[PDB]
Amino acid sequence: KVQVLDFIKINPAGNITILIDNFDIYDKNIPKLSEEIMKETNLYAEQVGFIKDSHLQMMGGEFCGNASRAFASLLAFRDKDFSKQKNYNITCSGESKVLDVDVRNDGAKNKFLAKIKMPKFLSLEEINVDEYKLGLVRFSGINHFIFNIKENKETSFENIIDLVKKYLSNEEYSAFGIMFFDSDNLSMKPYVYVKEVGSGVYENSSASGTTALGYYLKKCKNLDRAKIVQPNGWLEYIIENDEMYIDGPVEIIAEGKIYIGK
Amino acid sequence: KVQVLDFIKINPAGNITILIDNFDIYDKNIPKLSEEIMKETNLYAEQVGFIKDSHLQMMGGEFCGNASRAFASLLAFRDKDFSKQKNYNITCSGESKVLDVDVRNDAKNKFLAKIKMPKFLSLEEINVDEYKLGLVRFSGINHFIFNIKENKETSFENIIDLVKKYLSNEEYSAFGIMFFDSDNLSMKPYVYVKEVGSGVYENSSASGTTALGYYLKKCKNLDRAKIVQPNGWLEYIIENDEMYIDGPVEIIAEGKIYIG
Repeated sequence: KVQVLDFIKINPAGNITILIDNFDIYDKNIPKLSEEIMKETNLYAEQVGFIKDSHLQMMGGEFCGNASRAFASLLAFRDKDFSKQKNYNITCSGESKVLDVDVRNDGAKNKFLAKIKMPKFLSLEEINVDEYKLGLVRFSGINHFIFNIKENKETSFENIIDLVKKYLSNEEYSAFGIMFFDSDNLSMKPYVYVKEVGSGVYENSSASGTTALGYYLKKCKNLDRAKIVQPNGWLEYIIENDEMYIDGPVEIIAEGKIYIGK
Repeated sequence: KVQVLDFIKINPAGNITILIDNFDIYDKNIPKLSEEIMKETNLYAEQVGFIKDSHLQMMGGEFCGNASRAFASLLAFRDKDFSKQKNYNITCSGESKVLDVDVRNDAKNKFLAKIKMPKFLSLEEINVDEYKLGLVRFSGINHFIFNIKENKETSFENIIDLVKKYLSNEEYSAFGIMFFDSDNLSMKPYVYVKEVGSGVYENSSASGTTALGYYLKKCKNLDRAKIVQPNGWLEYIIENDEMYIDGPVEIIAEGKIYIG
């Protein structure tokens, strides 16, 4: 049997997102479904969501700032009343608060700029393990470590990953991120690890990571706003009225039907 | 039936230690016995350790720099070859490495004992809520550092409830909070054990004094300082990438104790 699903492919700052539509968000087939979708042998993406009215049910039931930005940019794309700017109220899995996204046109009708209010950090640390100084911005769900390659000495990105892993060996964590940060170019190579899957992936973008880097830059350099270049995209962290926002580009790539093997 | 044990009550920097001599260090009743000895209705102590030939076995198999300092000062007290200084190589539970203690005279029952202390795993500076806390993490304990003067007005209990919140997601056996006064270079060591669900403001803490020493080496580049504690004082000394604790030890009493 062949399953046909409405899809929208989107590039939110490089974190490619497939947004399935007109589907049951509670379907237990969501995880395996999104798994086959994301393959390079299929509609290749880095995140998969499931739209319904104004709610975004991610594949993992978690909150994603980029997939939420992609979603809000779809409403504008599909809203006949949208002109050049509009605020779109949306809800997202893993976030009880209603998210008000400021969606602006970025030139074309498929290009957008989406500013979303990102969760607040629980704590901000500066750990000194081994011979390296590392940042840490603990969140509800993700621990985001920072690594100023410049301030630190020579090392493989792998070494800093095994060092952070050994650091959390006594800490019940489900996933951590490490932001290998270059201060000369304000660039950042986000990395993420998960225990359940037991692997690591270098991502093209990271809304939450950019938030972490922003928190660590406001404490260490008093930068309230800046654009963070990332592998295949860029984001901008914004601290206004003691609150964190992420702004960045969003491009509607494709629209149509996908054929999955049940 | 009543147990008769030989005891030496000592005052290591205020961390009252009863050392029980001529006893099976492998006895499984040691826990209960120590519990009963430490009561204020009995001999009274903050730590209890049992002694074989140059070996010191804590009640909980832990390492205690102060109790080990007391043990070394006892050997000097009972050694007629001891003068203004002698080095005694002792061992302590929870620490395989042999420990060279520099025991000196301070009276015949007053001493000064310098012992090498465990190395830290990582040093940090958390910024949770609106507080800046230091955190030195050792093997088995995590010593927080709360600079009262550099932080804002707060209750001690507040910082305790806060630190607990920080470790909610972390698996730990116990944590100490070194409430630090930068002006007088004094601190009020506190210690919580989730394994026993209770907190105690100690008269002194050796491990805590190393934590603050590590924290003061990174922040102010201080190698050695005297840290006054509620009822005692210890001196941390960092030399050649090693941590030491010096301080006063007084032999209080010798004799026999009776336990049922």
